[PDB]
Amino acid sequence: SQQVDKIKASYPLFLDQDYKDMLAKKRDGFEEKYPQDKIDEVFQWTTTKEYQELNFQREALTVNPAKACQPLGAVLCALGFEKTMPYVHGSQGCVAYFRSYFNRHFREPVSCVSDSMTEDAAVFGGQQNMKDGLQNCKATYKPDMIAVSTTCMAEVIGDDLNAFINNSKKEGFIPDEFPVPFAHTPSFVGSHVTGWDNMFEGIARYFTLKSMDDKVVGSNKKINIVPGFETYLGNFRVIKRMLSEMGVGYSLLSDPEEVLDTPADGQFRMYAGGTTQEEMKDAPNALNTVLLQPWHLEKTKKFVEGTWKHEVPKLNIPMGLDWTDEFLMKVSEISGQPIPASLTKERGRLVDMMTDSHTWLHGKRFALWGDPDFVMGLVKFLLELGCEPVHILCHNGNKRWKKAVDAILAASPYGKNATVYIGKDLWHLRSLVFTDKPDFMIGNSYGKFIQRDTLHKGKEFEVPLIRIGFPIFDRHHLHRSTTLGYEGAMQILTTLVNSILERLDEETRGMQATDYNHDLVR
Amino acid sequence: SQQVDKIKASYPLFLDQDYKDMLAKKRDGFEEKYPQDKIDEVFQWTTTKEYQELNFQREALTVNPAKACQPLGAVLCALGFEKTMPYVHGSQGCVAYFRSYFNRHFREPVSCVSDSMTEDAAVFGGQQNMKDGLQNCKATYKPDMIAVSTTCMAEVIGDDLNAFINNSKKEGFIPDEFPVPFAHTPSFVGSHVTGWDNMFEGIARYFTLKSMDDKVVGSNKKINIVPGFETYLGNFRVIKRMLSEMGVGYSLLSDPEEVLDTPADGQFRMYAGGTTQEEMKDAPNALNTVLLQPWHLEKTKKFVEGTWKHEVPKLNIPMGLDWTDEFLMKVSEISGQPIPASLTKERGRLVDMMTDSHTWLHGKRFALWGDPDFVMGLVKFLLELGCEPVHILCHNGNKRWKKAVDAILAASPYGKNATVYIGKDLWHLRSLVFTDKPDFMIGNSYGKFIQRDTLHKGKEFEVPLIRIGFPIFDRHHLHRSTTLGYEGAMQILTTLVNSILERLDEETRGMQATDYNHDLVR
Amino acid sequence: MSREEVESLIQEVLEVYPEKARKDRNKHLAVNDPAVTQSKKCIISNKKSQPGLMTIRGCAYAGSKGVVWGPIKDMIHISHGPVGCGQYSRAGQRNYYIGTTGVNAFVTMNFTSDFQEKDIVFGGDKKLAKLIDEVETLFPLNKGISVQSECPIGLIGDDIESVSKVKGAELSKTIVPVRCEGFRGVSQSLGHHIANDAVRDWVLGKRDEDTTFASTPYDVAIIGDYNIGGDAWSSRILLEEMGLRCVAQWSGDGSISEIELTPKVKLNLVHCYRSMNYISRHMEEKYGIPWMEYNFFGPTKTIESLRAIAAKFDESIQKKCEEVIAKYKPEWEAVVAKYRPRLEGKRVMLYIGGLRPRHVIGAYEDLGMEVVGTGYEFAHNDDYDRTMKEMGDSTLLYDDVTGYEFEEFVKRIKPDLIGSGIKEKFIFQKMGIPFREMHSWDYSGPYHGFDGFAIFARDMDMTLNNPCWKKLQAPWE
Amino acid sequence: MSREEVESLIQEVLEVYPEKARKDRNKHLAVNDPAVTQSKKCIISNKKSQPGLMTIRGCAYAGSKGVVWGPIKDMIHISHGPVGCGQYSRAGQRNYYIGTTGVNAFVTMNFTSDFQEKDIVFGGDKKLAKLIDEVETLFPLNKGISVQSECPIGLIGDDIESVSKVKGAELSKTIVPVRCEGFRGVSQSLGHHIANDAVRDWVLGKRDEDTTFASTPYDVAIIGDYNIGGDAWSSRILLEEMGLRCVAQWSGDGSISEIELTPKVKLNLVHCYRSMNYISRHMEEKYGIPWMEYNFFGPTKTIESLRAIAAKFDESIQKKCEEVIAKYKPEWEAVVAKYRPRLEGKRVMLYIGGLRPRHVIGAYEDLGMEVVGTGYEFAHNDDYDRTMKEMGDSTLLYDDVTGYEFEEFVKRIKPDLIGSGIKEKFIFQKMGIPFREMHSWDYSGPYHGFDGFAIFARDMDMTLNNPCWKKLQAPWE
Ligand code: ICS
Ligand code: ICS
Ligand SMILES: [Fe+3]
Ligand SMILES: [Fe+3]
Ligand SMILES: [Mg+2]
Repeated sequence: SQQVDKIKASYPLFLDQDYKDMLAKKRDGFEEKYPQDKIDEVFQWTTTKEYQELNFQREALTVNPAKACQPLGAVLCALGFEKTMPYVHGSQGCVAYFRSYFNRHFREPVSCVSDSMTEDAAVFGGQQNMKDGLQNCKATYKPDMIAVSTTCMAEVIGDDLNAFINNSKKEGFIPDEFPVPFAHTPSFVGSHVTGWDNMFEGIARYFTLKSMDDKVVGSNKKINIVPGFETYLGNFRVIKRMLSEMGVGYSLLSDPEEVLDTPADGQFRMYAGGTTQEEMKDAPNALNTVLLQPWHLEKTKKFVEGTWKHEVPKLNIPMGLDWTDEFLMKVSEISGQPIPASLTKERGRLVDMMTDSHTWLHGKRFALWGDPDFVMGLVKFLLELGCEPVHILCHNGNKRWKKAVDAILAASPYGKNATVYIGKDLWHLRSLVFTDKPDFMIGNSYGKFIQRDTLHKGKEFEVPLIRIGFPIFDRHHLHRSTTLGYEGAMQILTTLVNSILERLDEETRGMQATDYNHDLVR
Repeated sequence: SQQVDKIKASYPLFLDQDYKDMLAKKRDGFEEKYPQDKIDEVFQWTTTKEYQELNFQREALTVNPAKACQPLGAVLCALGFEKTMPYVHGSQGCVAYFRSYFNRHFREPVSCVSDSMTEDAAVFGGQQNMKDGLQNCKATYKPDMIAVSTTCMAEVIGDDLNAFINNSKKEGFIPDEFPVPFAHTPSFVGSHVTGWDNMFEGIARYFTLKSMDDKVVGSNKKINIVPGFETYLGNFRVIKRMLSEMGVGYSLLSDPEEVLDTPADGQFRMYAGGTTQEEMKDAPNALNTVLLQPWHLEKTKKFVEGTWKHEVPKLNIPMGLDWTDEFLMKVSEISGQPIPASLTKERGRLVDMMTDSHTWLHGKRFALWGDPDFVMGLVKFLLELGCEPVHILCHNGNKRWKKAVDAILAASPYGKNATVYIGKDLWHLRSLVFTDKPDFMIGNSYGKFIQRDTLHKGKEFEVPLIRIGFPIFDRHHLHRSTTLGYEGAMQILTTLVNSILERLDEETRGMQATDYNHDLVR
Repeated sequence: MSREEVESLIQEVLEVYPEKARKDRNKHLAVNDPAVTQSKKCIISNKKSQPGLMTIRGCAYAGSKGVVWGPIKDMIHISHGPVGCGQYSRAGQRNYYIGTTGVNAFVTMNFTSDFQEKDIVFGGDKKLAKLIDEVETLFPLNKGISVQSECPIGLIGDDIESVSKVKGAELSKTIVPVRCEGFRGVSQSLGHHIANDAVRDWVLGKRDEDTTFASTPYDVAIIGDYNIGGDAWSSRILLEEMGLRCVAQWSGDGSISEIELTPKVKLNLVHCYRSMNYISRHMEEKYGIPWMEYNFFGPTKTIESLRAIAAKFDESIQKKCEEVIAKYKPEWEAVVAKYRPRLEGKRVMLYIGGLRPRHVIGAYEDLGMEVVGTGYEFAHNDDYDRTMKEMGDSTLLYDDVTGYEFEEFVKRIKPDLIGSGIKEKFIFQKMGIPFREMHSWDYSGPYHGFDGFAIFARDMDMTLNNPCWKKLQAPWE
Repeated sequence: MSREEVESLIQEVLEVYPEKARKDRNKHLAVNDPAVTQSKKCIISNKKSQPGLMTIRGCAYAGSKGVVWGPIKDMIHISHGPVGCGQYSRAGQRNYYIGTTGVNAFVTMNFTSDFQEKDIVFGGDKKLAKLIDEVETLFPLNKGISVQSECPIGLIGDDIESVSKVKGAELSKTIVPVRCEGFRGVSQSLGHHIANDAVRDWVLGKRDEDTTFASTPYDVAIIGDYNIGGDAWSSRILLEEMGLRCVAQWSGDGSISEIELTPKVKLNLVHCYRSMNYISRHMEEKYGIPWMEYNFFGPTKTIESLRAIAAKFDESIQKKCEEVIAKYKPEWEAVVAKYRPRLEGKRVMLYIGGLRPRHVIGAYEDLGMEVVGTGYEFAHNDDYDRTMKEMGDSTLLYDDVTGYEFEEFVKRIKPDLIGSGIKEKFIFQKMGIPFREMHSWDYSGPYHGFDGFAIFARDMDMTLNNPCWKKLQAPWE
């Protein structure tokens, strides 16, 4: 039933007694459900150290991963180039999923095509799909560049992308000068960040490998900036803002911030902004190339050093105070531009906020996950704030990365209770937040199910989620935020301290029970 | 007791059994407390319509006001001028409170002096306090200007500020050329916003009343901006940013953005930034003057129109979509500068966010309070979002203002269930959120006690507080936020939709009870 | 728009294509005509997508794992292959269920074999066997396992049917191998069929000779309702108020025991024909169980369905049917009285998957609205047959529409509202056209039944009449 | 710093002042000397503040409403005058209490008469009488009312004492008129005294002829603990573990009945001497109740206090005293072992109100720290007498310090930690000097007792050793 002036959606409609009675009858009549006492027993068991040890003995089963597959990252990379259509050679189901995954995080259109290979291609390969696909795409969507990656079906059958694209041009399906950079992006290797690296290196190769003879390092007086897999609009924007503040000439290579934030003005804009083809062609002439997320830009690094002959600086992601400092100092060294007063003041405003909020942050314990560079930057900043990052999970991390984070932790008294996990998933993390309970989780929207699980054990066991990372699907417009630079550090600090104070207010809101500590001033 | 490795502060220390038993013994032994059943009965009564009717019959008692007194606003106004010391003639206890109030909101030093009038001055007045006070202040703190307001003791006994300052100069306590603008700011008239108006008009008079002969409207080709009582740093910054984006020459008259946000770099800076004396002396030469918060700048308007001969445009506070549009169009008209592509795109990005979030915002019901201009701008934007602002409270509002807001409400279908209250307080508002329950409150930190009260009735009756306004004391760094322009509208929208989604996640977090609607994607 | 205008629009839009794609896409675009009731005389469907044109379709894995198997709440479904497929589809579909997630129910979790290159080189059957043992250890209350194959499984020659047989025997466990690799078929549709056949071959016959379940003459099953936002619950309540006993729901909020009890029912009630007509025909052939199509979108269709269903039983059910209709009459009449005046005359274009592009038309018409164009990602010609009857004369019909086509049709027709998916939503909002998601219900619903009609109406109104749509043009432009 | 350096620092700082202020401030600054024990031979205090110099002091209303009356939880306290005073002071002080706020307790609320100009012209006595009626209607479980006068009340000649007598008799209600107008006195201090006399004159004698109270030999009152963050509770628990019965707490978590029962106790235990010595002397004069000063900051002082208090009773209490000391010994020893190594040798400067500037010194020394400067906003010479004994030889002492003075002293002395108020906090953080709020405890605490020492130690360590203090200088400067 409904009352027309107060219509109920699923919540709370299905809490009405008739719906409750119906659901009880469905269960008892036909579901052959385990008894509630047994469900409770197994639930309790899943919160124990005994269960944790079995859970961490897994070798074959993955549960609730914290990574995605390569072509997702190739698509995001390709989107950062002017009038460029991401194009994934292989099965079309993948492309529906890539688009919808990004649709939900950015709340924006996400343009990407497939060439719709089907079962028959296992006999004869996907060459004809590539020929017709490139021609159809260029004619229909009028890109100026098509950036080609692969799905796993095309990788298993072994399609030679290079030959297929060359043959598409030779046979007249597209003009030979039309740019079609490509990268093999097998989903069974690495993760979505590897696909970004592979795609970027392929685009870099396409525009520079065969034209190096006339290049001179430093002749265009600019610094190249490679952002890597990046899903906060504020991070592209803050890097450009800081470099412009310093008067530093730069080229941001892969810049989707315009096409992921077009206005709603009556027109749909399939393309907007982006790195130009000329910026990629001219990039070897930069003074140097800075990699903002070096732990997933290894192939790009080898090409930029081996072919462009740039001496890529040893910089961490510019997150937190020390590593934003180091980024600005290195950019100043390379460019010859001084750090301007405006950025020095911004730094001291971040330090001011740290002194103002340090008493609520001190000793707070966190579980956190994400991609390697993001996680290590968050760990570093938490240590700078006097916080304890006790459970650090990077499903797509590697042993060298783990060693580097362990060294960062060992250098700080705030790292003494911290453990770094690689190759583990959010079902592993669920155990850890039961057996060694932290104050908060910092992670993406998949963390909400862990918070739900912990509350079921009891209010005193609940671990609230703080949403920082990718994907964030159950809040709106957090993709506009910043995590890099002083600005991003200010945003993270503010989110952390106010999450602490929100939770404290909740715990002290009880009239005549806990509200003795429900202070107006904090 | 304490365990050294997990020390407990008051919460949760006093929940230990021995403290609980001790507090029970204190109550039963010596407090002669009303029985809990009687406490419950009276509490329930305070939630009823019967109580509400008695509550709204109050004529003499005020409970939990939503305003402060004039000199608080005079101090904030004075802080916006270069190397200016706010100086309050009268009792020193007032200045301790003004400074602590702003300290807690901005988490910054707040410099202000008193001339420490005491009981003896009630016989003979405060002339000598002014003489020594001005000399002591100039010598010790080396301001370039001292801006004088009053506490209520000095108003009641009738000290003539003008004569006292003139006599201080005549007798050599401060140099005759040293600027000492002043304003009478009686706390028993109006509120803190009236004090801002009074102080500003006094400073404007000081620098221009006797030098009008050589002024020519429009000759400096700039627009003056008067911000009024403003406690978000982002609001000064967004106005300056948008005008610079348009290439519009401007003078912001009272600009405390710098002195309320100095860096922590090892130096305390008593003064920073601010409107210059030359800017005030030259302001009559502007094309016009724009008042950002006209409902508390009425005295300033009369002086700017009557003496400077500017034709102050009839503009609402630039909050929400329509009124930001109108502000930019009027500035474009006055200045001759077109609205640039950057601001047109920013507008369409706000519209995009509205389209993205409209399904969670539609029909949501709000109680809200604050100062008159802030409240009406919040109401307007809520209507633009398809929200219902059902209880609108402005303790320091007036009849003409209420008429204007009622007309705004009548023009929208989303205003049909809204009532505007003037002269009522937060104990009045408490009744309204019990008897005609909204979904959320939008207000300052004093609203937390209303949320506490509503939760005590039951979880289903709880009205969560969304903190927008002044003062905000129980969260950190929200004073850095923005509420004006498209940027401020984006921030408000994001806060509102995500408050809705946080509350829905809370209500659907119950394992096997309500988590059928605990969706990953919203 | 007149037939002549629509035909001209079709040809104008097709001018952009290369010849081969032009000739193909012309076959998938049509104008409804009452004199042509056989869809195979006017539109082609269920064919390959043309490369590079930005189809909106998914794959067979989405059809099998997404709708048929994944919602079954007390089984664990393995996304078998690399990490992508299971992650992109994790909890994206709102197949509502009652359970204790991670303990006795598992729908919103993502179980995967996370293939690495070593698994491509050596095969994944050993990994799959080890994975099953780990599932049994860590999730002891699971009541069965399914293996949802992703693209690499069949391409490298793995034998998941052998693993499923051997491990199922070892553990006395129902383990269902599903060969739903995305390279199979052309869309989600073949995934439905493959998944139906897997139900048939591995689960449905389990209780064929078991007589311990006490049946009644009023036992039915809900076939093809995936309980989006509770849709199946808002249908079940009506069927049981009418005196029927819903023994099973396939697959929203479903359980493996419900599936196994379904051959005991007297009538199969098919909502989504496209995805479960296969198993319905099988159950009629093997068990003699009749099936019928019904429609619970809007009061007109819901009333028609209840009456048609009740007519299959006896006077006692028909009596309760009219009592249900009388109970809810004032409720939907009040919804119409409030919202139809606010929506009357407004024109809708739809594009969805395999059912809803025709099934929701009656609900729009119950609010005075008109569907002027519709189409499907992956419907077959028997779907288009049913569609031509529901849609008006001279309306536009599109099969496997391209992004370009959909945008250009919308620019010309200028609908007041568009109902489609997440990949379409933000395009049309930027054009200033109100949009409602008609897969996820835009995180609202249910839309089925009388209680769902109220939510549907509120939702079309909140979006179509929203103040934001008057604000897209800057006042200075 | 040597005595000579400190004396030179004082003279250098005062060179900025005009002659009159220079001569005055010189009298309020001194260097501690063991050979001079009489504060009246070395420092002046409790005098008017010099105009324009940015004193940190408040007013008599803050002393009366803020500490003496406002914390009494089951009375309603009216801030009588214009809207400012009550609003700036609403819930700024953390006087913790147990109750149902708005129903039977009212501490964090702001009741005011919100004077307008009409009330200045005609007087507010008629408004006050009507206000009292409205309070009684809307808050029927209040157990008494106080009227906290703001500046205008006395200046316009209102007679709040008459209103209180008449309305109190009419309503059979305790209504307490307090003439704590901010123009009276020179600071918060006179507000204490006025407020103490109001307790005496209007509340304390109510039960003078009541013999129904069941007294014991171990009955005490805690006098002058305003329960900041629970300070009084963490003191009370120890006194009652020692076998004593705390009949009353003035005024944190206090109640009007506790006040009225206090003349029945055997001993008044005075923590804040400054604010409550007045009523303690009255109670000894009138009721014969002895009083003693004690100190519950840090283990050394807490142990000394417990022993001194126990020595006033009998052997059974003295035995329990040593049992309490033995119980908590391992707890505070573990705090010292953890935190004293992390703080030893560090130098602290304090500036607070009327008690804590000397009262917390022992707790700092229990962590190996040294208080190198201290001072008070509003202490009297008897406070400074007690301070010279607690402070070290040659340390700096400042009365009613100006903002300029405090800043310049800190620049020279370069303390490792400063403990002061909210108006000082953010100045010194910007200078890179760790700061702890020693009024509000920086939203932490309790700091009293053994349980409070653990929190105090944790807090000094978290701030003094925080990583943020190493980062104030940009590496490129
Ligand atoms: S199953 Fe089909 S696409 Fe019949 S694969 Fe798809 S939950 Fe659609 S039009 Mo998403 S044939 Fe169900 C469907 Fe319809 S996922 Fe849902 S909405 S009624
Ligand atoms: S009462 Fe006094 S100023 Fe003794 S007015 Fe002040 S809660 Fe201070 S040094 Mo704020 S004489 Fe209490 C005091 Fe001390 S408010 Fe608190 S901390 S022990
Ligand atoms: Fe968007
Ligand atoms: Fe600060
Ligand atoms: Mg909601």
